[PDB]
Amino acid sequence: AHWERAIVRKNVDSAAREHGTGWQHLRNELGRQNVMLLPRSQQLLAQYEPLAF
Amino acid sequence: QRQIAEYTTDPPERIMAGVTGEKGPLRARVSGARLGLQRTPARIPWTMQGLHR
Amino acid sequence: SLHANSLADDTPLVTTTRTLSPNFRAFALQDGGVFFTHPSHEQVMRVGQNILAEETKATGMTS
Amino acid sequence: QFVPLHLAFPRRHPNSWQERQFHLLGYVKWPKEIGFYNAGDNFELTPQAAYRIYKQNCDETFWTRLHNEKTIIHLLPLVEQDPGTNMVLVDDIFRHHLKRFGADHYIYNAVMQAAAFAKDFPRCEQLLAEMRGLGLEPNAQSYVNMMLGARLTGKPRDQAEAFFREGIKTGAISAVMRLDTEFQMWMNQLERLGSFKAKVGYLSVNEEGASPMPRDMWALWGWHRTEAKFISRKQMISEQVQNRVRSGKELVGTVYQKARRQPWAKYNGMFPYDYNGPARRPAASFVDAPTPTHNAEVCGTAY
Amino acid sequence: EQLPRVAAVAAQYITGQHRPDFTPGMITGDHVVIVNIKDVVMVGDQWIRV
Amino acid sequence: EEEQVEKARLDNELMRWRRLQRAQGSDYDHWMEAETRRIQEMA
Amino acid sequence: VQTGSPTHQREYERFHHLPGDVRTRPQFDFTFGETRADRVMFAWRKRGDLQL
Amino acid sequence: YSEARSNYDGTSLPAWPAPGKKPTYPAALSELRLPQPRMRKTRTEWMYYHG
Amino acid sequence: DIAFIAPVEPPAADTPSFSELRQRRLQLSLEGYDISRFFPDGELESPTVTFAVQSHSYLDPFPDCERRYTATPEGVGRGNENVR
Amino acid sequence: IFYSPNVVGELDKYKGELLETFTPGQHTNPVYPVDDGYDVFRKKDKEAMENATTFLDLL
Amino acid sequence: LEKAWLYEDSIHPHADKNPRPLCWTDPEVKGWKYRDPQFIRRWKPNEFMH
Amino acid sequence: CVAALDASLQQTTENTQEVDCLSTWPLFTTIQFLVEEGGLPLGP
Amino acid sequence: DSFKEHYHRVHLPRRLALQRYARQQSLRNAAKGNVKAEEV
Amino acid sequence: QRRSVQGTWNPWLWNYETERRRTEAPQWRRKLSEKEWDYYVGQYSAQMKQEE
Repeated sequence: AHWERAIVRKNVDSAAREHGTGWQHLRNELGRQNVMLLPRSQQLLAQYEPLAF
Repeated sequence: QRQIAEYTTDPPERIMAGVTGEKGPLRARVSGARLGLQRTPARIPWTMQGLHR
Repeated sequence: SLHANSLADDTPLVTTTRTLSPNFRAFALQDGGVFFTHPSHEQVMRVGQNILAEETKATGMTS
Repeated sequence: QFVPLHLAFPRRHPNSWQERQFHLLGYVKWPKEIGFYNAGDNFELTPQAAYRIYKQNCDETFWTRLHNEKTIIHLLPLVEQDPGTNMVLVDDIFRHHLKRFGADHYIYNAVMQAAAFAKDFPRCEQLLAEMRGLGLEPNAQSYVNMMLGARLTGKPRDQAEAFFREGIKTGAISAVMRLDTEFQMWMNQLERLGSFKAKVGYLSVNEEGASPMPRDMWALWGWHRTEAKFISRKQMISEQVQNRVRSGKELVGTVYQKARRQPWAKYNGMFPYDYNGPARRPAASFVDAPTPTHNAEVCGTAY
Repeated sequence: EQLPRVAAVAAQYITGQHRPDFTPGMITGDHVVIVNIKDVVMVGDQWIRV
Repeated sequence: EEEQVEKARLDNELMRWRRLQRAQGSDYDHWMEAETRRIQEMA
Repeated sequence: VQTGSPTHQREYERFHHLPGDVRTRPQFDFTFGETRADRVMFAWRKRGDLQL
Repeated sequence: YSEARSNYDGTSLPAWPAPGKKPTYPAALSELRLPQPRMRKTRTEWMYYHG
Repeated sequence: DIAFIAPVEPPAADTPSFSELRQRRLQLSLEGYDISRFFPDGELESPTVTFAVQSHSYLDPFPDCERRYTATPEGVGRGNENVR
Repeated sequence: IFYSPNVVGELDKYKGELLETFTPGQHTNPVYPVDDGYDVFRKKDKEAMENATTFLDLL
Repeated sequence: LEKAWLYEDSIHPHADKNPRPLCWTDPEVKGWKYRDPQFIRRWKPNEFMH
Repeated sequence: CVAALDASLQQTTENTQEVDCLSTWPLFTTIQFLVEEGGLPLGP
Repeated sequence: DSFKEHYHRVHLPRRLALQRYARQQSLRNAAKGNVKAEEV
Repeated sequence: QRRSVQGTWNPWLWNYETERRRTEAPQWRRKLSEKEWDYYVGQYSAQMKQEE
């Protein structure tokens, strides 16, 4: 689980860095706005719904 | 005109007016005008950086 | 980041502003959600191609 | 022996340290309309900003004849470009100079050079005659202004030789060779100088650095790293006070001091700031500045 | 730019980690051309001590 | 000229010798000695 | 502990977990040039009559 | 269909203010009785705040 | 009518370099008045310093000797060290 | 999959204020390029990448 | 590693591929707290009235 | 005052007529006394 | 494959390509119809 | 089975999109108005007066 979640976290962080932010700020602001999207769903959106992400 | 010149001019300026150094004009004559200290070349060597009492 | 902006409650931590950010419009919903209106994938790729052509029209299109 | 004590290359300071030290020394990034760092990384003041600071500080107690001279110096290229409107500013400067300090070799030579660039040889002659009548004997600078005005207006070689021989007779200009070779040397110097419009002279080169901050903040002007081109304001004020308190030691250059200046024995060690970067200091904020009304317009060159 | 920082920045684009579809198995990445390596800068005393 | 150059070289040697003695005498014993001596001087 | 190459983790950083003088930079570096006979790589400041 | 439920009765405070009026914002610093140190709310504190 | 004024400097002078300059000149000054208590910024000799108001209030006399009787700086200049 | 929302109005992004009007032509938030000139070591991208306006999607 | 194209000087033969000038920000940039600059307050006629 | 006079002279010369205009003679006499008997530099 | 061995094995074709690019500037002159040897 | 309705991410989707600023920043090469001229010249003169 450690390696799997590290992989998905790195993918989401790269997708956020391609837009101008980072995993840290993205995760904190998601928790703040109360979106409640798991890292798996964040990766799925980053890979298949770039406009939505 | 002559009286205004004599009334404004001080002994140090009227002494250093006609003096010329070895590198050119006197540093005092050259740096007497400083339109902001960012324009000053600061041409003092490291052996002359010091200043006696 | 910056501490004076982080301690502020109105300014979020993420600060990203790009070319299509104004194209991305926001609306409110009755249930509390945000409805976004964005350009389509074809439109975004067309904008990218137009930017590439505007950049390369000066030095010739390489391989 | 093969292990180097000091190293000039590769460099020992990244890009961020340039900005850090620039803000640490106490300098402020002024807009291009005020001034900027030219190709030689020297700070250059726009003639417009020079005239503005003149108009604003001509009444203060710290203004000086040398400050008026430097203002006319900064206006010189604009005077060369447009002798119609900028001569009015030069005349205003001369009026204020006569009001405050009066007749002076500095202001007279400055206005003579201004007229020489403005292509007014009758005005240059009038200024020289006014100096002679007031009793200020023509100086070497005045005779060189005569020669420059002659060369610029188109006065012949004998016309310039007249002024050069007059300077030789008066004694303001010391010559160590034949008069012909001395005049040839002065004419070659003035020809290499040129004017702001003659495409041959150095003054024709209008290329500028156009950078609000110098590229290399650790640039050396002398020999050792302690003789930095850019220093803090405390040290700069120290240099300024030393230039007046110890003006006597500047006259002579002795081999003792020359060989003492060699930095082969000076310490070159990495200070704590050489590892932690330049100490962070706040920059001069300009929140009180009004919003730019012409922010979309492009600013033009200085001259 | 310092040597370790520029090396990390170059490797993040070489290994393809900046891509959202990065997979550890598939080795894909971008070709980074590093220029002016002769003018790279490290902080003082490191060129001698490291 | 040779005498002037030699005198300047001797002065630079004296400068670097003072600098090196500042570290030679910096042995913790002598350093604490000079420190407490300066403290008693200023007090 | 050893958690890296000598290019990044110095040899005197192995005892970084232990409290005392090791948490500082050594003064003498014999690791370059010829190697010592007893294979000593660092020597700290001579504190009184003791040196590390 | 769908359920937008925050409490038992599905009621919540007005999430959108009046047109033109200033909106209300939560507290970003953690609930600490001391002013120092100022610490941003972590995601777990945000979850606890949102319920 | 009470106005809480304080010395202010232009932003070009409020750089820390000029701050250190003033501190050095005051620690070297030979004047009699105590620098730590009287004029620690040098607002009497500096040319560019201006005494500007930061808060405005009023005091009303009590009915016995002749509607708020207490004045305290508010807003800008509240609880500052330069509002003296 | 069907979706039928109940929108309240146009919302501003860079400012929390809820707009009372809606204009599909004008940008609800104008965005400007980042090029000051004050920074000498600012890593310069290509000119067309730095200066590239956008279209209007709602029209 | 083979995807890195190192070059000592500034010249390089990779002009056909048209390498984009990658921009990157170091994690060191940080603004330490500075003294709040003092400036004059701009009042208002209604504030002075009431 | 002489700078104001110079501005007025520039204004009256920027326009035969400039010689016969009645305004040029008082200013002429004033500046003539100033440069002949007074000794104004006349440079500026 | 050592570090230096791999470095040279991957860089030597690049060194040859760089030398070819350098000689391309010399061939530019002979291409225009003016064959001129390099001057030092 | 995998599928995308908006589009599959590709390296040239957000490649040419660059960073921007919230609002308009004062340029360095701009035509200074009279008010800005007065303000900046006054600041320069003030710091020069203090230095002098």
